[PDB]
Amino acid sequence: AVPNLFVPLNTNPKEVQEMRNKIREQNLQDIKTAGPQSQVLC
Amino acid sequence: AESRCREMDEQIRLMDQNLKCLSAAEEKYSQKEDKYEEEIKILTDKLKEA
Amino acid sequence: SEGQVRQLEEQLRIMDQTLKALMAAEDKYSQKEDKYEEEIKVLSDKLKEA
Amino acid sequence: DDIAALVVDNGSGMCKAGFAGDDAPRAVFPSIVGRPRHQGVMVGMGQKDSYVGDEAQSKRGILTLKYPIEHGIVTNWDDMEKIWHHTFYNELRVAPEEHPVLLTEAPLNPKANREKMTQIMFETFNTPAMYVAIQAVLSLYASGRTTGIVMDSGDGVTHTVPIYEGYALPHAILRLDLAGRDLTDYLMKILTERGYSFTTTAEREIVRDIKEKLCYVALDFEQEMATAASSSSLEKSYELPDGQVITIGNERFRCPEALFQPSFLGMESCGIHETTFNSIMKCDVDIRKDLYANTVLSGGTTMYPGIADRMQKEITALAPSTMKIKIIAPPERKYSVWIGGSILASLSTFQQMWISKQEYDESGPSIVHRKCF
Amino acid sequence: DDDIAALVVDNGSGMCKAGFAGDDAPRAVFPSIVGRPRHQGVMVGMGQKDSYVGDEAQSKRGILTLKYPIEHGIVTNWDDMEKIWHHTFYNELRVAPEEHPVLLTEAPLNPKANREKMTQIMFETFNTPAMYVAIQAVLSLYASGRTTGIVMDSGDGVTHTVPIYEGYALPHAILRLDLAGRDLTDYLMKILTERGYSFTTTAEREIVRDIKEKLCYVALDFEQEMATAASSSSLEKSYELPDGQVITIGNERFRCPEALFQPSFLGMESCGIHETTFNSIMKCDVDIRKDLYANTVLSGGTTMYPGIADRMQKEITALAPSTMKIKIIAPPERKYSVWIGGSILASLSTFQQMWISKQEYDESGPSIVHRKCF
Amino acid sequence: DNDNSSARLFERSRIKALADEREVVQKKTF
Amino acid sequence: DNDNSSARLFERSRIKALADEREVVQKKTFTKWVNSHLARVSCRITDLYKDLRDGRMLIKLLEVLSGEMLPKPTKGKMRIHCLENVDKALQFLKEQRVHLENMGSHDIVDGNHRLVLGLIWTIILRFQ
Ligand SMILES: Nc1ncnc2c1ncn2[C@@H]1O[C@H](COP(=O)(O)OP(=O)(O)O)[C@@H](O)[C@H]1O
Ligand SMILES: Nc1ncnc2c1ncn2[C@@H]1O[C@H](COP(=O)(O)OP(=O)(O)O)[C@@H](O)[C@H]1O
Repeated sequence: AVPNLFVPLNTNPKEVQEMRNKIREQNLQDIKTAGPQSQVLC
Repeated sequence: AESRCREMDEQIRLMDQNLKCLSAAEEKYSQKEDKYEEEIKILTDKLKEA
Repeated sequence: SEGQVRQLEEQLRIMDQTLKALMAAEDKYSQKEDKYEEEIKVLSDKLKEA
Repeated sequence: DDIAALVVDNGSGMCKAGFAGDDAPRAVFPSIVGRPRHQGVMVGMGQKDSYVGDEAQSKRGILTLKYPIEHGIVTNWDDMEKIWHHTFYNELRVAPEEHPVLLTEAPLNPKANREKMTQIMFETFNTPAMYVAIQAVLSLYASGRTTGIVMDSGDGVTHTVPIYEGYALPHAILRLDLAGRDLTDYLMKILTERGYSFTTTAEREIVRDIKEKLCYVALDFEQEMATAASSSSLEKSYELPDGQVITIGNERFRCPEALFQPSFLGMESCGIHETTFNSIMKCDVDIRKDLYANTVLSGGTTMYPGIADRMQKEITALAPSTMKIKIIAPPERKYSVWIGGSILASLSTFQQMWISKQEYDESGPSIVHRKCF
Repeated sequence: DDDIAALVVDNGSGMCKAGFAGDDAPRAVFPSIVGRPRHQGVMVGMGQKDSYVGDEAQSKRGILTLKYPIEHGIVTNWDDMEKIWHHTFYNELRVAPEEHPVLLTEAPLNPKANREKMTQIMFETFNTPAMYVAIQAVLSLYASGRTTGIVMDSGDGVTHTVPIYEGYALPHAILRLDLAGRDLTDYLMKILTERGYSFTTTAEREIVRDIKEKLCYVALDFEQEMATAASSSSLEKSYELPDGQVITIGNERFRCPEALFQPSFLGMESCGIHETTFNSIMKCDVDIRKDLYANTVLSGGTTMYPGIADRMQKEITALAPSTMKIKIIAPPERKYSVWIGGSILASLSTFQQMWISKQEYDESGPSIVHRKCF
Repeated sequence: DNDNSSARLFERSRIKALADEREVVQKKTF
Repeated sequence: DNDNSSARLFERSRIKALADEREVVQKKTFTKWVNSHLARVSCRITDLYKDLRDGRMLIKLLEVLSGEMLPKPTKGKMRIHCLENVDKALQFLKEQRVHLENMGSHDIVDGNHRLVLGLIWTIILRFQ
């Protein structure tokens, strides 16, 4: 239990590789976005 | 407004130089990759030769 | 003075967009080029062994 | 999907904050707290006990600037609470009860720092979930590779950690107390030789601006001494806020050289290149050639022009000659940690790893050592 | 010894001292002030003096504008400094500088051009055969009689602490603070306005300085002393001006030197002398701080006030860990300790090889001193 | 300076644009 | 604790007693030899550790043994003058290629017993 206590096992690296590309897509495309608006504001 | 305009002109023409300064090396390897692959083809032939 | 300030800075933003696009393409083909660069090495090792 | 988490990077120098899944942080501001020191005479102007962050930078003439974080350790917790309140309410304008937060801190730190950070983020802000991560692991997320040794140099502390195939070797982590604040103090010391004297905490920011603008890392130290002694081509001119003009000259490449030779500060420790090489040699034999090819620079202190060539040349000199050394320095390496935080904060498989509020209630603040790292 | 005895010249901000090496006391001590007349000249037939230098300028203060060539340890004006040196060599010591090597003192942290100009002036004009530059706190440690301790020297222009352990100095722990006797003089001159006495011109600065030298002391407890002085008039002194009026100094006796310990009275945010000494000690290594606690040496005239040693010891003991002993060593003749250390330095046979020769100056130029001195 | 110029470009465009857009939306809604 | 207590008792008994007893006899024999050579110049030493602090006795002993003039000691009673005299003696030993390890002027001046005994033994063995 002591070698890999901190992380869950059997996870695909392709998911992380996809997400980094998805984040870089916004930088390339220069997207306008706003932050999440609160429910109490709504 | 005029003093801001001076600075803005400085910035735009500095970046105007910078852009095609970056363009040149990109199209340098665009012509480089041709020999870099055509030599690999001859190298593969010399590989199967042995 | 307001007029040319407003024109110049959006011209600048267009031109920095172009700079970003060309820089991204450069990063593409460089990260391709290094793996191709050691592809040729593996090919040469195969040749020498044979 | 549901509500997005918050990513907050608290380095020793400057604080950064934004929403998870974003490319760049929304709020970037210095981590200072200022209080007035002179008499106040104008009746009716209103009172203000403290100035937090950027607001303290503009009115720094009549304040005594104080840093809450010193050498990566939170010394004054009240000013940290003030900084966090300012970040949450004035910079991002979000209620902290709706969002989980992810925080960053140094590899080797006292246990009480993490315990008090967890207690503060649960007890006062009432966040539903929180997590703590090492900054350099987030740098390796930002780079996007599974294997490499990463060296992060901030304003408080420098640390090197190697990671191979997702496994981090704990005994090879090296920590060095040589950072940007020490270089700023050394620049204040060596600017005395030309006649300029800066003493109060207001002028420390002026010295920091001078260091960020007109300093560079020499490729060869003695040759640059010979060149600067022969000619006056290396001098540059800077303008003070009050209108006086100073001219540095020789001291441009002597301040950042002190990272590579810490004996200028009186420190006995080795340079950053030797620290990285020693941290590589502490690992096993089979992973060393992978660590030579994936050295990553992170943190703002590595934004001197010419740091990469000097580091590559030094490590090439120290390493055996049969292998290749490449140093991977992204241009946006200042915010790399925060970018890594975003990549971590909105993974699908990461959502099971938040420290739940119920778990904190039933375990005390000691739950952060069992989880996190 | 078959060689000509060297001259030791100590050049502080306030007073210049000069004497022969191997002597226990200097020959010439005089204020370093240059005066110029300001009034209309009548009675043709009497003498023409362009400038008044030194002690004579203190005798005719009424008709002169008094200037200090050295302020904050930096030689701002060089012609006045040359006049001071000429009056020292020819009118005070009556010796030719071409026959004697000379020894010079200066503050630890100061511009490099000061050293270069000092060497260039004293070789090219006075034609001295050899010279050397020393740091005043090191000479204070020489004259203390020990080779290990921390020196806090405060002149009329600068304050500095250096630690030295067994002959080795630590350059990263040297601390410099720009709070000295001139700022205390200006603060006393400002706070004398409360009682109604006004001193504005440069001639009254010496009167205020004499008042500070004769009627000031450092209180052990500041708030209790303030309450005592506000309760009654048991702490009051009377000082008479040169024209006849008598002023009552009263409460200001322990408020002028208190700015030494609390610089916030002067508008400066730096720490006091006790915190500066403590911070300099903690900048050193772990093993040697115990020896530095037991060997604290006070130097300079600014530390000549009554009760400065007890107050300094009381302040440091609270800041320091309680488990060991704090000893403040204050020699009674600390005002001339720098010159005494300079005299001992020029008496050693090993020191005779460290002089900057005229041949070396002709070879390297005025840049030799940074290589040769310290 | 080219790395400095690229960092300046990133900080000027990407960091500032999101903050300005969020400020606009928050101001209109408030 | 009991094992450590008995162990350090063994140290402070046997190690300390043997070293201290040896150095006492060794000091007595050394000072007799030094008084034997120093009768020619009519100087003598009562204590080995105390009398060598000033360094004039060492200079005179080297004058006796070498038979040649050394630099004159500086007529100073300060601490630094004592260091100067001891440094002069050690330097005079240094030109004639007599090997010394861990030898310093302050070691002789502050009165280190082993270092003074080692210097005297080196002078005995390598010079005469
Ligand atoms: N462009 C730059 N060039 C050189 N040094 C810099 C630059 N920007 C920041 N620094 C140094 O880095 C420090 C800020 O680093 P930072 O990344 O904020 O550290 P952290 O975020 O860990 O507190 C500053 O004090 C300064 O000394
Ligand atoms: N007896 C005294 N009591 C109190 N202060 C004194 C006394 N004598 C001198 N001072 C102060 O010390 C200053 C002289 O210091 P000094 O040692 O001459 O400095 P330097 O030699 O570096 O110029 C004077 O300006 C005076 O204010």
